[PDB]
Amino acid sequence: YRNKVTIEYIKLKEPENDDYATRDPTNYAQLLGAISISRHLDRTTYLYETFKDKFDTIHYVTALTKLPGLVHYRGADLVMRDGVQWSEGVKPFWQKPNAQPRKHLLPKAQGLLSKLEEQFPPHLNNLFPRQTANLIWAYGQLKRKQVVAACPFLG
Amino acid sequence: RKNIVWPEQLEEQKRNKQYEYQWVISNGKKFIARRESTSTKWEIWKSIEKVTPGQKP
Amino acid sequence: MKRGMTYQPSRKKRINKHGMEKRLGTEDGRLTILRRLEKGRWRLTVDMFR
Amino acid sequence: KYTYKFKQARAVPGLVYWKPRTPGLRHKISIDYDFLGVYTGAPHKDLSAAVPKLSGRNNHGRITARHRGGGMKKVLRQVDYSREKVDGIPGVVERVEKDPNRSGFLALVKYQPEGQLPIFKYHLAPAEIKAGDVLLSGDGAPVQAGSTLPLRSIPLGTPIHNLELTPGKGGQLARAANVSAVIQSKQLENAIVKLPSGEIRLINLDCRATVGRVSNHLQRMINYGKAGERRKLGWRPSVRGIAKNPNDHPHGGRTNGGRPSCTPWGVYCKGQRTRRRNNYTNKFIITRKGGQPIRKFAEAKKLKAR
RNA sequence: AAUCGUACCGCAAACCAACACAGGUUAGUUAUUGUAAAGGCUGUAUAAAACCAGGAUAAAGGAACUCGGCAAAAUAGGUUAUGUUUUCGUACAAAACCACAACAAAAGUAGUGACUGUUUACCAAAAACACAAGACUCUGCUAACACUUAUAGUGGAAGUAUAGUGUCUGAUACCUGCCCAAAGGCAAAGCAAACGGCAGCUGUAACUCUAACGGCUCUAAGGUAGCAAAAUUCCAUGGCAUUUAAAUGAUGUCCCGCAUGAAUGGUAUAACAACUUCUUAACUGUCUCUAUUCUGGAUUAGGCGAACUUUAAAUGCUUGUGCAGAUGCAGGCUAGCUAACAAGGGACGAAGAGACCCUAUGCAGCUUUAGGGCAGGUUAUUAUUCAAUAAACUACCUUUUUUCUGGGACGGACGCUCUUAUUAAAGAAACAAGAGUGAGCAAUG
RNA sequence: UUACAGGCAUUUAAUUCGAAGCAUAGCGAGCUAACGUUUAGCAGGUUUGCAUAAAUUAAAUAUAUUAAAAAAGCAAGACCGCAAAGGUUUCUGUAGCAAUAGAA
Ligand SMILES: [K+]
Ligand SMILES: [K+]
Ligand SMILES: [K+]
Ligand SMILES: [K+]
Ligand SMILES: [K+]
Ligand SMILES: [K+]
Ligand SMILES: [K+]
Ligand SMILES: [Mg+2]
Ligand SMILES: [Mg+2]
Ligand SMILES: [Mg+2]
Ligand SMILES: [Mg+2]
Ligand SMILES: [Mg+2]
Ligand SMILES: [Mg+2]
Ligand SMILES: [Mg+2]
Ligand SMILES: [Mg+2]
Ligand SMILES: [Mg+2]
Ligand SMILES: [Mg+2]
Ligand SMILES: [Mg+2]
Ligand SMILES: [Mg+2]
Ligand SMILES: [Mg+2]
Ligand SMILES: [Mg+2]
Ligand SMILES: [Mg+2]
Ligand SMILES: [Mg+2]
Ligand SMILES: [Mg+2]
Ligand SMILES: [Mg+2]
Repeated sequence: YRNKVTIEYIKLKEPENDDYATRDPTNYAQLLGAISISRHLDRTTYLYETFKDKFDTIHYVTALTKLPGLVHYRGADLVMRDGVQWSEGVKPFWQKPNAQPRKHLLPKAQGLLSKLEEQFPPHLNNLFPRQTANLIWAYGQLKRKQVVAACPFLG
Repeated sequence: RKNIVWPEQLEEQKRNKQYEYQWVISNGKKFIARRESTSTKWEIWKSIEKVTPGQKP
Repeated sequence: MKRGMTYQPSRKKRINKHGMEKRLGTEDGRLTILRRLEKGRWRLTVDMFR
Repeated sequence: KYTYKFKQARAVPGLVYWKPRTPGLRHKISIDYDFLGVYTGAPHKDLSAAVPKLSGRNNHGRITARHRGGGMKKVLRQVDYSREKVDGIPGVVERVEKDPNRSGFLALVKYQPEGQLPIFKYHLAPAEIKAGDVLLSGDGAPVQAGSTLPLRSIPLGTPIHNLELTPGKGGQLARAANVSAVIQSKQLENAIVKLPSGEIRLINLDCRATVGRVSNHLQRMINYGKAGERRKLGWRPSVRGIAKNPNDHPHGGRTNGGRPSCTPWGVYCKGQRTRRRNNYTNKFIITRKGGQPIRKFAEAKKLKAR
């Protein structure tokens, strides 16, 4: 063995928690996880169109509560802080007064929400105080942003 | 050859075939149309003169 | 022997080998369609007519 | 070994000696099925199926078994190697038929269970069974040719065939024309059996076998007189390795046999072993073909390493 | 009972070949004794050159032609008493006899393969491959082996040692000898119908010659039978016989044969062959030696209308000269002008940046006991209830394989000193010549 | 020393044009090679080994049998040969009718 050999073993580290980004959910729990951790409206719309019939009360509530976070403000209405990172109660930017949402996101959010509101009414009697509180909070956020004008189920 | 279908298997499958039945009218004469559960094509099978509704012919 | 007769027309062969239904059945065929849409060719497949 | 004196004599009955009228008939020797009473027509409709020829191509479409294809239409027969279904019911032989897919003869047997319709089955024909004979299986059957019994009820010296390795899967061992196996001794839960190849093996006593031999004693006297005779059976010609070019075979070069004989993939073919040394089935083989003890084969390269 | 096809071309000027292309293109039907129903199609104007192509006839001779009976011609067909050879089925010779008009083409000898078959589309159809058949080896069934990332799946085979995988020989008849040392491979410490090998010197019988018969050396073993101037022979056209008026030819035979030889088989063999060799019969324009003629082209006239090529041209001979063979330079000659029909000496004539040879920062494929690697299988060791490591065998990946040289190869050479010729300052080359050296000494300082 | 103009050098497709080739990804078996399923074709003649019937036809008619193309078949990698599939030899053609054809 004229040419001596050295062997190294390299382990490929991976994230501990799975981000449901590409795979299709195939179970009750998987569908909930994909909806909760959705990153874009196109992903949430895709999930609803494909797995529309495999929805329950919890799935509808989760989709509504996460929609406000998927609507982003204009980059021209945000100012970035110097070196600040996301933390508990601290964001890397501060908002100018009366910030406006992105031009191309309003029609998507309005269309997606209309479909959700259509199929929700049958589930109104199976809600808990936690679910009711989250729905009220989500709609208030959806009104501050130019997505809705009133909450049909407020009464 | 790991895939062979013998005549006994052919007859068992034929006897375990399901159909969807529909009554139609043609020129004033009633016919029965059927569709195999695994296919999307309909066909006219027989007339009411040769078939007794309510049984398993 | 005389050469130059490598083409023996057959309508059924032409549709099955290069048809639109065939191009849409595989991932590589779908990419070929996109490439032709990007270049902007007026006819996409030999199978197309109005 | 074929010799031209054998064909000139024209002695053995049951063979067709074709007169040398043409170059393709001079050395041709066949079997006369009519003189033997063997049916050579179409198989039973309810026990046969027509299938396409594969020509040695797998589901990927590539050639995996060389020198096949181009024969006549293929029809397959369903043969019941395990007669456990009809244990108690006696059967009557209707015909003895020829099958081009095997070297033995098949027998058509009709059963008449009480309170049911007749049942037809195919069985591997024993050596001395003709039409009209009665075949029986299961407990309470005589030790005669054509009877199927478990190894616990068979004498030591009686030849047997169609032996089952597993208790109920079916006979697999002895099937070829004019072959048989013998039982040497029976232990607590196994019997020592000598196979047609000369191998001594352990077989569970609950397996079944058929008394007698296989039913074709003229297999080795056949001579195909033409190349086209085996083409009709579905065999294609093959080319010698030293006749090819270097990129095709290890023997391709202009010189003949520059290196020791080997397969197309470079493996020595004049004595190199191919069975796995650590095969799990070594626990059931006592002596291999030729008299080699199992331990000698199992531990041969381990001593050289040491 | 709805829906789609129905025109026209379809052996063709409409389809595949860039074309109105002498090429390619499937099936179904029809008249006709020596003939032939229906239907379908149609060519610028002439002729009394050479020459070319495709036919016809020919005095006397009949292979004298030629590398070679190439091409052409030829009673070609049927039935035979008798003889020969056979693998007993065949095949061949044969005086003679028999034919309405049409159709018509040998036998023997040797070499090689048994045979019918298959092959380099576009220069090779064969003695090359395949083949029935013989032998060797592996495989106990979740078989060996192959495809695949395989943990799948599939072929083998739904077959089971009288079966399946791989290898070399190649119908059939008679045969098939010795060696497993060294270096490898495989295996049960053995294996050659696995890959391979199978000597030399010297003395001797009446006169001579030869050596039946001795002596010595060495090796794992020392080539046995058979055959042999070969499809194998350098001397060579070997010696003898037959064949011719004449024999580098053919057949037979003699034979340690540069370098024959027994399953990379040895010696024979009826039949078969658009294979190679020689001979016989007959026939003939192949030839002595050519002549005449028919059809078409050329050639003449009208119409239509290409291509290779072109530095510029108003473009003689001869000797001399010269990058060493001159239309163009020097001497000696050459004086009506432009073309047509015809021939093919020169313009180192045209076509394709020489293939041969040598030279590259060369490229590619193939081979191996040239270097390195392990990444599939097998094998070995170890560990958990389809794994990890590798100086092994198979498969695969990647890299290396100087220059000088009276062309390259082959051979020889490459460091460092002394001497010879090119005079008596130094220096100075060639695969010029004649000699040394890769140290020694504890004293030889 | 800094700036500017010039000459030369280094690095980056770096004066222009030109290989045989190497690597990665896709499109091809309507030509051809082997194979699968279905379908169709091969005039007219010749030689040879076998084959008998719901009860073959006649005579014998018992016994013993006999005669007859009395067979609407199988077998041959069989023979001479029209179609067809080939490409042995010669000649013509050689940017040709044709990037492989024509006649025998
Ligand atoms: K072979
Ligand atoms: K070789
Ligand atoms: K033939
Ligand atoms: K060999
Ligand atoms: K030939
Ligand atoms: K000239
Ligand atoms: K020279
Ligand atoms: Mg070759
Ligand atoms: Mg004459
Ligand atoms: Mg002469
Ligand atoms: Mg031959
Ligand atoms: Mg032939
Ligand atoms: Mg050729
Ligand atoms: Mg030939
Ligand atoms: Mg040729
Ligand atoms: Mg032989
Ligand atoms: Mg030899
Ligand atoms: Mg030979
Ligand atoms: Mg003219
Ligand atoms: Mg001159
Ligand atoms: Mg001059
Ligand atoms: Mg050049
Ligand atoms: Mg050199
Ligand atoms: Mg024939
Ligand atoms: Mg050919």
